[PDB]
Amino acid sequence: QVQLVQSGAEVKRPGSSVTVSCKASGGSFSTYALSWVRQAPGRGLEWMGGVIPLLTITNYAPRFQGRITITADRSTSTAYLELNSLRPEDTAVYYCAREGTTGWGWLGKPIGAFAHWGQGTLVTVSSASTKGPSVFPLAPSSKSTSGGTAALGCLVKDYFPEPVTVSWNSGALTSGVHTFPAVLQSSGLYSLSSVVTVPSSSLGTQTYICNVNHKPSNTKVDKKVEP
Amino acid sequence: EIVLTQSPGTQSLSPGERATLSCRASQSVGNNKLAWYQQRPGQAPRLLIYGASSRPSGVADRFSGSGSGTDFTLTISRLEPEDFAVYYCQQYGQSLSTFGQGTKVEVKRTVAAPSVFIFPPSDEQLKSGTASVVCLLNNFYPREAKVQWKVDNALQSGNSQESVTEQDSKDSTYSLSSTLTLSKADYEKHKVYACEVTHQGLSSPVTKSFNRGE
Amino acid sequence: NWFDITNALWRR
Repeated sequence: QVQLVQSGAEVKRPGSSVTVSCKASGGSFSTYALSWVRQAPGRGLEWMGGVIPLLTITNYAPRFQGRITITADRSTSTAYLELNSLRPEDTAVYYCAREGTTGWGWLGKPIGAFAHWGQGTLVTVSSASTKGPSVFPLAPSSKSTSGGTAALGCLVKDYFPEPVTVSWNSGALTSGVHTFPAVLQSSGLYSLSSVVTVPSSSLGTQTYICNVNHKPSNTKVDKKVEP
Repeated sequence: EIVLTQSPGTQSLSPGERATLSCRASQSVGNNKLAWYQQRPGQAPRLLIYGASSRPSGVADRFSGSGSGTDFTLTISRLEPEDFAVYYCQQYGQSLSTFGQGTKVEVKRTVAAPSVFIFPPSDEQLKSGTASVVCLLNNFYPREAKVQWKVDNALQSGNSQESVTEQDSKDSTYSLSSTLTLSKADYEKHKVYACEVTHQGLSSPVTKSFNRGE
Repeated sequence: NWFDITNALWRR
């Protein structure tokens, strides 16, 4: 059973360099091909390159040649990705992936395809500064506009970097909840909104509090949203 | 530089149905080295098929792969709830490995017009010289939906962004959030803020608006 | 093909 564990999220300034590690446990490390695959937010997968530890034979995709370096520490069953001259477009979740083996076990004939993946590492390349979001209410009353249903929410604005988390009434309220993926504004800051639909009749009696947490800036906020 | 084209981008089915996904390579794939991956939102891809038709142990037998040369197919005899996700093909028949752009397999359900809500900017945000206007399209299907912002009957452009949730696991609907951001200065020059929504479940475009200061 | 090397290696 092969498990790959990667290093944590990173925030890099344009032009800098980043190194991501991938620690393997299980099966044989030096005789199987280990590749790195990335994925920009909302985009598809993109193979970047890989290495065969034992032979140290690397293979990099042409568009990353001379900016990328992959190595392997057989003593620690750890593989590394080093990407230099970082650009904002490099922002992505990076994954290491080892090829699988035929049949059961993890020592059979290799198969080339990627059977084992790491949890992924989010790498944000930007010149923005770490910052807690401002949280504004999305107050409910437009004659409700749609049946006996009311919508209310919270606008979590201008934070950096990702992620942020939102819950309502400390997690007591979950039905009808919609937290939207964040959008990257031209300012270089993220913004997203969290809404919940509720019976319009509860607008006068139920308290609605959104709990917003941005770990990167150690920011916790509780905003009461009122009619 | 082999290019893999997966078509269509989206397939609309339901649990119990059969799904067929294609991948076409701009040139023949060496030794039929094509793999298929399933990926769920925020999760790492999972290998389904390799060598075009081989299925590793651990992968449900409902997953099957066929083809050779430049045309490959992924079949799922009968769909289960967790099978609705994005599927990616990959060729490793050359040192330069490449992935297809992915095909989304969503759940097809009855058309459901969205409930539309519009929110003016909060006083608090305004105090800082910025006004965000938010339009919400709740629980709709299909996913195709157009939202246009009109300020005093002037179509807006370049000053808004939108986000869409993943298909709901229970009602199979989508929700969309659109935010229109103006400076408080420009915001105060206009009276009527409107959100015009166009959707297949709506006989005619729906509009939600408010007058600054009400 | 780079992707074939580990096989030749495995057969050794």
